Amino acid sequence: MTEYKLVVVGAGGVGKSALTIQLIQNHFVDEYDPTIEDSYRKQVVIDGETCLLDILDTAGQEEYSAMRDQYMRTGEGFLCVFAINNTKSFEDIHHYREQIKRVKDSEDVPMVLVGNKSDLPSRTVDTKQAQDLARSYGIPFIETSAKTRQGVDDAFYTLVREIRKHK
Ligand SMILES: Nc1nc2c(ncn2[C@@H]2O[C@H](COP(=O)(O)OP(=O)(O)O)[C@@H](O)[C@H]2O)c(=O)[nH]1
Ligand SMILES: *S(=O)(=O)c1cccc(S(=O)(=O)Nc2cccnn2)c1
Ligand SMILES: [Mg+2]
Repeated sequence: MTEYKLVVVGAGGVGKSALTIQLIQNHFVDEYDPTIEDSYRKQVVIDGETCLLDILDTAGQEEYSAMRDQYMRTGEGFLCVFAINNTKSFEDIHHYREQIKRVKDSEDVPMVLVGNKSDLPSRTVDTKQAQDLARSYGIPFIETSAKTRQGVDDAFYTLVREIRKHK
């Protein structure tokens, strides 16, 4: 079975841990220490093939650490996550893409833009705004809720399929 190295990046609070745990463990977690960086593992079937997902869930104080840097260099695709109710997190997306672009030294990096917390009504970022950003980056945009599981499989599996095609 093929193995895929996925990295989840984005501002503190957007739901990187909730998304990852929802994928891996099938639970919504609403109190997960924001300072914990961890790797997660799950065997999944994608398009009929058993896959092994290894997923790095990132914490803010690790951003410029050497060990992060090793994960980023070996990571094969990246979820860039913001929260649709937090404009600052959407403003931040360029920063995280720019860091990926630098470490990968590539314009050809599998990536998905993720608008999380789509179950919350107090929206501040339009889908059109995110789809325009995603278009400018050459990447897909996927709406997710780690709470309801909307789009969670789609976001991670879409990233895998990009990696698969890339390889
Ligand atoms: N309503 C809602 N809350 C979420 C969602 N994802 C994360 N959260 C909440 O937002 C807060 C931050 O989540 P967390 O996963 O720690 O964000 P991280 O800092 O990016 O890991 C937590 O209180 C979560 O319960 C979501 O899809 N919907
Ligand atoms: S870490 O402890 O070095 C670690 C833990 C689990 C898996 C892996 S890896 O799959 O070898 N690399 C990797 C890169 C990016 C995202 N996830 N895993 C390393
Ligand atoms: Mg977290």
